[PDB]
Amino acid sequence: MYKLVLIRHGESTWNKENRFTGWVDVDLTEQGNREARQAGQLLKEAGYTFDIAYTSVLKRAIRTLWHVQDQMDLMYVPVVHSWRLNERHYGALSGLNKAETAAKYGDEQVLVWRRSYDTPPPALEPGDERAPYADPRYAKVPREQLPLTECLKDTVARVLPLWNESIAPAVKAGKQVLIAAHGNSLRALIKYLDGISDADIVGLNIPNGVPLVYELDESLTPIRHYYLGDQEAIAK
Repeated sequence: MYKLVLIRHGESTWNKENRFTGWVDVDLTEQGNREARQAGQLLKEAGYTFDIAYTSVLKRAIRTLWHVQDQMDLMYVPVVHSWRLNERHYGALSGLNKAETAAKYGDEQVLVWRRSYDTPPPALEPGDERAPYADPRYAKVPREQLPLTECLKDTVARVLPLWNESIAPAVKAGKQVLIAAHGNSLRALIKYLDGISDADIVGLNIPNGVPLVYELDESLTPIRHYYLGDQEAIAK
């Protein structure tokens, strides 16, 4: 049996401001900081440890990991930062207020932008300042693999190679893995691990700052999964 722990980052500045974020590298709020710190304290209190962590190149996730490492006294473990765990790319929606966007385009339209498994939001223009081509985080990613927008299907396709090439081998090698990432990149892993349908996966919401534990068998198939902490509070 193996355990894999996942954690979604806590509140970001743009979560606070109700702005679509995607690949924009916004930071945590004080609240997001404390949620990270509390996840760490939960893991520590439950006696979890980790040999390695995986995170995105986005500091809201990485800072969340840092807080967890700090609270667990695991600041020395190897950390793999991969663009592959990035939040779903929100295209030209990135930075827009979500309430305002709905007002403008209607709930229906925005539903498709938010939830359509296979149809992405409107893309950035290539020359947009938000585009990823000049960003040192992505200097080594082939230009054609860099998104100007993504649907969850794209996000799944981009996440899974990191699982197959690096995380799965880690887990099989006996390493206790923490993955600190984002709502959609975690949704993508969960979709894969639990065989969730294209149809059902857009329904799964993952709470911020709550460790999500997967027990995996020898074939890396889930036996079960659970959140750590206050079940009643979580459920609410």
